[PDB]
Amino acid sequence: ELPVIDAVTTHAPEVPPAIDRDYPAKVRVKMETVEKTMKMDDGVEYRYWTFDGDVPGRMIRVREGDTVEVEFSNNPSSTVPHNVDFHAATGQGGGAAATFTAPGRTSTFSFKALQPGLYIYHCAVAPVGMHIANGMYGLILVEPKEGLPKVDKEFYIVQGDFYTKGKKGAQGLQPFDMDKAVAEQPEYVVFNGHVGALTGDNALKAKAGETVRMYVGNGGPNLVSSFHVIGEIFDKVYVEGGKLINENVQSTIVPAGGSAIVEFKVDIPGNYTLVDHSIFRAFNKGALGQLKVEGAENPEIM
Amino acid sequence: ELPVIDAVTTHAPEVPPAIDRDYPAKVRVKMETVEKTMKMDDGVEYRYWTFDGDVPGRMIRVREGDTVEVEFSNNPSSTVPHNVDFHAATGQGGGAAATFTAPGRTSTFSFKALQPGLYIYHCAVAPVGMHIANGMYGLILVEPKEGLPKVDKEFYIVQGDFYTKGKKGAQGLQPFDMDKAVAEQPEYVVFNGHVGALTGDNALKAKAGETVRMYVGNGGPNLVSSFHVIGEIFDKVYVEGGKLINENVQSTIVPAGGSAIVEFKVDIPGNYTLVDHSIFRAFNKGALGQLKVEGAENPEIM
Amino acid sequence: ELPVIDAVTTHAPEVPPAIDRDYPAKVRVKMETVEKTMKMDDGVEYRYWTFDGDVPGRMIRVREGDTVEVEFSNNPSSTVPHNVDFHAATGQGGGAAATFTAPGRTSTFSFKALQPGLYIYHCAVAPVGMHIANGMYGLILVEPKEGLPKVDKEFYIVQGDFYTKGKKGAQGLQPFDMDKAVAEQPEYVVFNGHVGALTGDNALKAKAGETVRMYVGNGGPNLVSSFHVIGEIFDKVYVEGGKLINENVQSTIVPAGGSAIVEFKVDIPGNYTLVDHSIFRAFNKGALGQLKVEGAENPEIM
Ligand SMILES: [Cu+2]
Ligand SMILES: [Cu+2]
Ligand SMILES: [Cu+2]
Ligand SMILES: [Cu+2]
Ligand SMILES: [Cu+2]
Ligand SMILES: [Cu+2]
Repeated sequence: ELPVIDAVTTHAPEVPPAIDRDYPAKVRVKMETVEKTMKMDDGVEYRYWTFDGDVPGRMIRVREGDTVEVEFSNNPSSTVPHNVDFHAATGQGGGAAATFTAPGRTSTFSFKALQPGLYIYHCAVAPVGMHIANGMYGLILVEPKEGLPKVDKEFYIVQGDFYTKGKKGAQGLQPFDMDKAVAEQPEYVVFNGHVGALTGDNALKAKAGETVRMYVGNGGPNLVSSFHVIGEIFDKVYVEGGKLINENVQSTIVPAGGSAIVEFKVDIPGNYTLVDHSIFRAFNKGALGQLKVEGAENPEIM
Repeated sequence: ELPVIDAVTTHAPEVPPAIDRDYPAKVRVKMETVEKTMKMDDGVEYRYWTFDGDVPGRMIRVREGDTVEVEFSNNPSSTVPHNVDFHAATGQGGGAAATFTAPGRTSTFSFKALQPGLYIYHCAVAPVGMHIANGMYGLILVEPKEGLPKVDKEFYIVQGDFYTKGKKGAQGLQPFDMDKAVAEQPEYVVFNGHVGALTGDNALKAKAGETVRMYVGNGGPNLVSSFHVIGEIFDKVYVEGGKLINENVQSTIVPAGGSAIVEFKVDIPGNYTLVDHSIFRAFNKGALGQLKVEGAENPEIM
Repeated sequence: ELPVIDAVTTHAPEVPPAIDRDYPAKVRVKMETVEKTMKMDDGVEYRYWTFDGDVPGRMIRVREGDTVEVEFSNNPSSTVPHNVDFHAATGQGGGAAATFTAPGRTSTFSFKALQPGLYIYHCAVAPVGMHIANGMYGLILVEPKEGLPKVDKEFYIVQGDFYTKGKKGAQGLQPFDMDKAVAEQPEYVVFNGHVGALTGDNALKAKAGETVRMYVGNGGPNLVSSFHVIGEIFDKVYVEGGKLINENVQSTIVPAGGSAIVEFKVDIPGNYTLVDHSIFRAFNKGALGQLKVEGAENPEIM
């Protein structure tokens, strides 16, 4: 009946420890859905619907072949039901039916992680687009039996497009705007739920010489990302999050509800900024993050 | 001088029989273009321009090296000329020049299927975007000499974006809207020409344990699909319809005027819904289909 | 120390000579940024911001391991600063910081081309989107140590979306429109800076039987291209400009700020038109180019 393991799920930029076991296990994951008002941008508030308090949800890391047992709780203060659809799960709605949880209630269910990959998980309660648009999406990494190559640093990044009634910058609590959502005209396109979530004081950090791996998800609802890191090149790209590996790519497409894994070695100090290369989203809508690399200067490289 | 064979072209969800011959042949295909009003959605009618009566056109299945002889007929009642551009054909407009057919006339021409792959074919009469937008696109599968691996079930799925004058839901006969087409703002995004074409009573059917292959095309005119099947994972993906094969992909990009071949084994009963994961298209514009899988329950999977 | 070779850069359709050396070198490149008014379309003028007088900039061709020394000059008549971010360069802004050049000034800096590939380079002065949108982008091809396979013809093609205040066709000098840029609603989508740049008398030329390679870039700012050549099929596609090679692809995605290398043999005479298969961009917004192939007819093909 498999060894029991309490999963270590991480809040985002952080990734759980690499899997140091070579046998299947039942991994217990606890998830709670809570609705809360937070800052989208300076002076701009939004009513986010979250998985564990923020956007994206906590990253789950398991091994191919594991049984994932989820204890799904919908906070008592929630105003609507919530559930979870794991793209990593095979079967009815990816777990949506089994995890339909009204406020103040807890659901439990398990699924076997049959295939390795970087999968998006999100709420699938009607209206599906609204539950996703309000921030209910995260990533679950299903490692191959053999595991992934060691890397110096790992980051959890999820892009998403938000639809605000007021336009970008309008002060105050901004409601979700269904019409802009349907027309695919977001006001904010950000990494990890807020403008600046991965910038300024919250910038990611690495040291010169380190090999960096970024687990990049795209919660959508609607946009497709042309992911790029200014100042660097992708040594490796797990195309669309699958087994296929591309090399020397400057910018990759991350499908809606899809992902990608990028790896690059940062050999020289400086500030590298992650962006959706559909450029105006980055410099006008918030799809901008920073990777600060400390260390010492090599004039030969630049 | 090559044996002559009358091809079997199927209406959509269905795929023609796998090629059971290991020698080149001249495959005779008969195509007719007919304009007709049909139901886009409940109470919503649209004037479709079709290849053989519906959207998409009939799927053609040939073998690499075959000579495809097309007898192209434009129905007497058509109001405009029609032709066909096969992405599988090498040469002037992919056959567009040779197949320019006025109403009540018949054209004939042949081309050699030089390269294996899943190719889109569509009308290319000016204005090209309008002819495509009204539904004139289908898929031609060109099998490799050695043929494709046996599979239990095969489905013909083609996504397309439609531009209606009224907004989604507006009752009555809705005219094509050029302005929305140019701005890439469709009202309907559907699989196989109509909302629900592959859902409800028209849902695709398979049995638990069967390996399923879906020939997925994207007629456009403008959108790019983040194809995904809720509840399942792609075991194999012929990237962009070519020779390259990816594995364990949750969601793939299907280029405009492009395709993809996805294969997955359905091991547990239930309802799986195909969607464009640019989510609002699926739950708000119609890009939603269903694969009903009967059989017996495996709790170990979920 | 390394040898010093002056680089041979080319204006677009043309590609520099293949690298005929098997040792590292310091390649001197001279670039000048000049702002000038040119014809976007018949009767339509636009104030382009360019790298060396046109869009795209001159193509640079170097070898993996080379040190690229850039003498960057901002023409005295320019009204704003300009710099360059090479996606091929590893380090601070891809050279943006070191190349920030006010009008009438010259900057110099060097970087080591560590990785092979087809890279986009563009201006990164605030506001970044505007500098890119006005035409400041080009390609730098970094050949692998071993070099790329010989081909009969090579073409330099870069797609880009332009945001005009007036709508497509509006006569006169059309100003950049920030609002359309942010909403990702371009008026013109073209290959090589202007409508018709690669068509009519400016059509690309090849002879029947020749193997053709196209270095395709996508300067954006915002669109993603579903690159396709009507009448032909891609024998090889360097996926997203990386090492990975796909085959028998009808249409590939070229990411914003990304690229692709496509190779195909043109075996039969005729006119082949390159397009963004998000069709309305091609036939309504200008994303249309032509490849005129000379030679002699083969009815066995079509
Ligand atoms: Cu929810
Ligand atoms: Cu860039
Ligand atoms: Cu999903
Ligand atoms: Cu037509
Ligand atoms: Cu086409
Ligand atoms: Cu500039």
